Formats: sequence, C-alpha cells, structure tokens
Amino acid sequence: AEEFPVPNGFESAYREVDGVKLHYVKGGQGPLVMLVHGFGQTWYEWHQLMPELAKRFTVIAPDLPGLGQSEPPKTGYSGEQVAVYLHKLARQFSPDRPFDLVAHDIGIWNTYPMVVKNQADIARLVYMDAPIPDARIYRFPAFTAQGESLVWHFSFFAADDRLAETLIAGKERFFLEHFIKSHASNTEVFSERLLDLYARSYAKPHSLNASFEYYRALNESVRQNAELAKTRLQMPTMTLAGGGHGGMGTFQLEQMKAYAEDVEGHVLPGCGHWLPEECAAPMNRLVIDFLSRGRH
Amino acid sequence: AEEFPVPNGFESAYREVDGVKLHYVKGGQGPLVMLVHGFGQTWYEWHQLMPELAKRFTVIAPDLPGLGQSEPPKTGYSGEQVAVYLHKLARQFSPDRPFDLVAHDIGIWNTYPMVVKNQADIARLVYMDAPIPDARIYRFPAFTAQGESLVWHFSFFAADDRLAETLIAGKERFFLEHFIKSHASNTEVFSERLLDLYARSYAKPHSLNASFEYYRALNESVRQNAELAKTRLQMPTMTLAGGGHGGMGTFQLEQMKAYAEDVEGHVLPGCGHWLPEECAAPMNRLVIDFLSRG
Repeated sequence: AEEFPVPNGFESAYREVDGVKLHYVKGGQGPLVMLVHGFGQTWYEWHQLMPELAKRFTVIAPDLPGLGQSEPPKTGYSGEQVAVYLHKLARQFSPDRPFDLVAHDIGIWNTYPMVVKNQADIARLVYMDAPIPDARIYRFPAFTAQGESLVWHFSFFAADDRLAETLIAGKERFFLEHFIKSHASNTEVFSERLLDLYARSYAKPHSLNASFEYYRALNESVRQNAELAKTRLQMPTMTLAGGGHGGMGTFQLEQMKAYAEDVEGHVLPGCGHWLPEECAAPMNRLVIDFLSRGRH
Repeated sequence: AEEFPVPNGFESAYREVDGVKLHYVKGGQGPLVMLVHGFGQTWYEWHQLMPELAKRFTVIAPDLPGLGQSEPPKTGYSGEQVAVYLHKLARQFSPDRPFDLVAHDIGIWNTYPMVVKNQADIARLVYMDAPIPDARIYRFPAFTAQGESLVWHFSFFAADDRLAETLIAGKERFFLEHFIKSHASNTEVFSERLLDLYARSYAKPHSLNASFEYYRALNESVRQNAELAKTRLQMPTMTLAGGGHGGMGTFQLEQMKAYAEDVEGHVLPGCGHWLPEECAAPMNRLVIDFLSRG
C-alpha cells in the first residue's frame, strides 16, 4: 500500500530508528543524497528530481515523522529532536562517508540541528524556501498591503486548544488546495488529481495533528537554534527561493549568510513556494549541478 | 424574537437607511450618543453601559450591517461605505445637534470616515482597543515568541475562497470562544451562556460572511483613510485600550495622536481587548465622565 506512486526503479521501504518507523523511497547508486520534504507534502514532491539524481547518487527521500507513511516521533517535534531521526536514518545508508542534504520548507527546520552538530557528515547542503527558525521569524508581518501574509499560518497552526486541527478536520482537501495555491505563482501545476493525493495523506488524523505539532514546537526550535548558531556551517551550501507570489525571495540567502561561510543563492522568477512542482526544470538543474560539483 | 435581551427602558427597533434595514437598541433622553460594536459581537456588548448613559443621554446602539439583526450593506464593507449607513442613522435621531460617538474594534473602522468628513456632526469621540486602518497595521507580527500573535486573523479573515467561513462553519462557538479568550485578560467575565449568545448570532450564514467581508475590505479601507487623514480630527477625543494580555496597550493613544488634535488616553491594567465586559465598571466610568463634560 503506497500513498504515492514510486518512480520506476525505486523502492518504498521502512526503517525503525529509535523506535520510530520511518518510511522512505530509495533508488540509484553512489554517494548518498537525502531529500527532505515540507509541510503539506511528503517524499513525493521530489519524485521528478529523484530519477535524475539517481544516475549519479544513491537517493533517499523519507517522510517526516507523523507525515506521509512515517510514524510520529517518540521524543518530540522540535527541530533538534526530529533531526536525530533523520541523521540516524541517513547514516544507516552512509555510515562511513558524508552525505548530501536537500531540504524544503519545514524539512529545513528538521535538519538544521543535525547539520550543525555533525558537520563532517554533510558534504553539501541545499535549502529551499523557508526560514531557519530564529528571531527573524518574529519580524514577518501578520497582514500585508496585498492581503494574507506569507507566514500568518504560524500562529494559526501553533494556537492552543487544537484550533487548526479542529477547524480543518473534514475539510483537509479544501484547506490544502487553498494553502498550496495561495503560496504558488504557477498554480496550474496543482491539478485536482495531485491535490487529491496530497490531501488524502495529510488527512490521516495522526498526520493532520503531526503537521501542526511542528509549528507548536517552533518557538522551542528557535531557542535551540539560538545556541546552535554560535557555530557557522562550513560546507558548501546553496539556497533556492521563489521570486513569484508566495516565495521567500531574497530573504532566503540573506538569512543563510548568517549561518554559512560558503553559500550561493538563487531566486527563481515566476515561481512561488513549491519549487519542485512549479519550476521543475530550473530547480532540478540547479540542484543536480550543485551536487555534481562533489563526488558522484 | 431578539438575539439578546433588551435592557429595561430600552426598545429594539429598525430603520431603513439607503435601502438597508438596520437594527438598533435605543433608550434615554437628552443629546444623542451612538455606540458601535465590533467583531464577534453585536449591540449587546454595550448593555451594561447603556442604562447608565441613558440617565443623561439618548443612547442608540446599532448592529453593524450584516451583523446581529441588521441587513448586509448594499454598497460594500469598506469603512467609507459602512460609515454612510451609521452617519445617516445617527442623523435620523439627531438632525439638529451634533452627537457623541463611541466605538470598539471594527466599529472604529466603520465610523472614522464619517467622523472626519462630518466633524460638525460629532461632539465628542471615544475609540476603544483596535487600530484605525492605516499603514501601522502592516507592522504587527505574524507570530511571537510566546505563541499566536494579536492580529494574524486579519489574514485568515481576508483570505479568499471563503477560507474563514468554510473552516469555521459548524464550529462557530468553538472558534469564537478561542478568539475571545486569546484576546482577553479576564476570561471569567465570559460565561458559557454569553458565548452561546454571541456565537449563535454570528453563525447566521450571512453574518458569518459579513464578519469576514469587513476584513476583505480592510486594505481598501486603509487606502481610503490615507486620503481622509489629510484632515485632522478637531473634536474632543478619548481613547481606551487594555493594558493586559489581548489588549492594544499604548498603541491606541499613540496612533490617535496622529489623527486628533485634542485627545486623552487611558490604558486599563488587568484588561484585554473586550473592555466593556472585562472591565465594565472602570470603562463605563471613564466614558460617562468624558461625555458628561459637555
């Protein structure tokens, strides 16, 4: 039983990590690259990029704890807690060599701590379209002169009393179409069929709840990262962000400069938050080229 | 039937204004004071103040267009459009004298344009706990280090696809209790019963939609007010804001100083956004005293 179709030549599998059963999709040969998805989605956001990377790399794309087909975390949802699971998963497949990391959205939140704590395990790093949790997140506006702001949902999802789950339960498909399209420039790629796929996954009650627990832990992740950020990242890094409606634009690189010694950034015109789907050709090319600078 | 109990000596009635049937509750004798409610509520938020004010004034408390028992507006939900209805209603009862105006929350949004454009009609002004729509609203944060921010709902409510109605329909009581409590210091003053009354009113389909249409018109109101604010307010003005969790604090007076030549402000410690309920007695006193100077 698979929530999303596996690309030809890939396998859907599971690994128990610290008592939590993580789902992932894997294929290819060579040095390892781990691709980590974000909110509203699963490993499947990477399904177009995966076959291309598999020609040069071993590719693994896990579902975040609680999301897709992965069990919820047993420790907690703060970035530092979740990063342990992802770090241990990757090291199972690459115990003797550094691996590459690509992360989108909350995939960033859930990987940053293990990157900074295990820098020698990370060969190269690509982060896309979302802030690393730090004090900058408190500067985003609640409301803009154009309408709804980029991250007002932080408060919605973090709110007490299970506000978000209570409102969205039974309306997951409606909500996700709105959330995704409101954060997109090229909305046309989100067909009803594709939205049905993503909505069916996050509508699993434990998944709807897990989704919001990442936001309930956001302030804790900020506190964690305040300490971790005292040591800059030393490996080659690339940031990508959408320049169109719903994207992070110039914020992505500007924030990353405070975190990394070696960073190059790109803003993709006419692309919002959902880079792998909205702008597959240019995003895939940027990722493949950047990672092919290293061993493969 | 009435959505809320009418105080002794008051009447619930209706008047047509520009083709729109407005509900209001009215009582007392003397010069007119109009009291204008905000989001989540109706004329009823003023029910404790009304009898006291009615000893010295004619008091009218309308339901905003589309909310409580008032028909939706036929023009629109921007500040300038809604303010026409409220100005004309007040003028029906006070044609020969200026009247006083007291407003809370989006009642401010829906009155400011008629105040600035008809200053000779407004004797004294009291504004409570919410920003006048201007560029200052774009500075409020989306999120805070303690959790949800004060005005993220501006985006939730302004969103298209009927996002707010669709998610909140069927859970109106649940949502409103959360909203009130997240903007309150004193949640105790909100009985389960009071929450039931307010929730049943705004749950009416046309009222749920109307509620959010005020927010969908917010940027338009900001743009309207950018032009209107070229003329400063000249009448005696007072601001009130809650000093506790949920309140506007010092922002209220500081913003108002940019609009009004003659303004005094108070921040009420231990009170959040819902001043008439969380801090009924001190709020009532400050309003009565300020309006009784005239």
